Amino acid sequence: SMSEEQVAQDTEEVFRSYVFYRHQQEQEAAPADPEMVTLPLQPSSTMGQVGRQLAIIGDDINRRYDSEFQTMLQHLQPTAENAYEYFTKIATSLFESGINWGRVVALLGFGYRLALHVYQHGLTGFLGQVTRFVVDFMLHHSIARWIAQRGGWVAALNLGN
Amino acid sequence: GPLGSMSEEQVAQDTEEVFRSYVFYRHQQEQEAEGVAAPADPEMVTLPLQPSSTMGQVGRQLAIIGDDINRRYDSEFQTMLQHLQPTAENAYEYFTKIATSLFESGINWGRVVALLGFGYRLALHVYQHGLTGFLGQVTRFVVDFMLHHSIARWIAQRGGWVAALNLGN
Amino acid sequence: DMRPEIRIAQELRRXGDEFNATYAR
Amino acid sequence: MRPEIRIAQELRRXGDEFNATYAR
Ligand SMILES: [Mg+2]
Ligand SMILES: [Mg+2]
Ligand SMILES: [Mg+2]
Ligand SMILES: [Mg+2]
Ligand SMILES: [Mg+2]
Ligand SMILES: [Mg+2]
Repeated sequence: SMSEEQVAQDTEEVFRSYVFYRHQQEQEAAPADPEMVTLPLQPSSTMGQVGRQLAIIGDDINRRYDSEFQTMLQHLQPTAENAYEYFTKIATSLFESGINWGRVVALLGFGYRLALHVYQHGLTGFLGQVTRFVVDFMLHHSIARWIAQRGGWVAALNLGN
Repeated sequence: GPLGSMSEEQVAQDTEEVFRSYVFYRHQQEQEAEGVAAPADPEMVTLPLQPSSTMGQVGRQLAIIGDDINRRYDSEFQTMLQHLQPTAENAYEYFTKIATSLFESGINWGRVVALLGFGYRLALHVYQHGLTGFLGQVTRFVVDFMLHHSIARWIAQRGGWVAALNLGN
Repeated sequence: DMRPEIRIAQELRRXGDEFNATYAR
Repeated sequence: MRPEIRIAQELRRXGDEFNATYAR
């Protein structure tokens, strides 16, 4: 009883909280991104908790990848014109050898890092565009279906250890 | 370049940018001094925008030239929205029904702008009733409806949103 | 009266057609 | 390799580490 369109709507809400809590973590480990510091979130919800929890439990792993992803984004030099094209290529390659919850979370992580990188280089007002990259890639390339088949994003609250 | 070649996905990405500036500059012009109006929506007052661009100008210009018309509809839309009682649960369904009915007799530039106006009013209404963090959801409603109901193609076939900069008196 | 979702669409179309008459050349 | 290829590789590596750690 979980549609792919419902999963897509939930993905927007999950990603907003993911971005907020991930940035809050990074800034307590570089100048803050005020678009993330003040990002409006829906009132406390299960989907908001999904985003927060996935940012928190991935914190140690994400920190170990900081230098690698920040450097590769500097090499990639994404712009407003080509960001979606690169995002699609990268996300396609991420899931071509399989889908699992960790790789789903990695796509959220890349969305966060891409959004932060372009902001740091002067591209304001783009967080909605990147959120759309994440939501639409998952919806249009059957990742939303993969999530729905597991009961939707709420299933991610069982990730832990 | 020639008319007909622009993709619907290009129009969809542009629609998100147009709608943000439409929302920002519409909300800005509607504010009043001395506390005589409803409280501002801080999500709109501080909405981040891309660096000054043609798509940003489209959103701003459509808000500005529609100001007089929009204000004449304020009281009636406030009444109709209170009656509709949109929530986080039903906003998608209601948006789709309303937008479908809007375009049932055809597409024209004025009705496209009316859809932007409805997105603005729906987003403001739910915020005023306590639904924070929902402006991106409404933006997705607008973008996705246009993409799936021929509006994005209609705009693309006319050269994209830049064609709206010829709207005026 | 009619359901609010119906009335809203009617008034959006009315408004849209006023805008079109005024600004679309 | 091109930066986008290396990014995808490291996302797979990161994701599979996350999965091994947190997917029961
Ligand atoms: Mg641009
Ligand atoms: Mg202007
Ligand atoms: Mg609600
Ligand atoms: Mg909800
Ligand atoms: Mg027309
Ligand atoms: Mg366009």
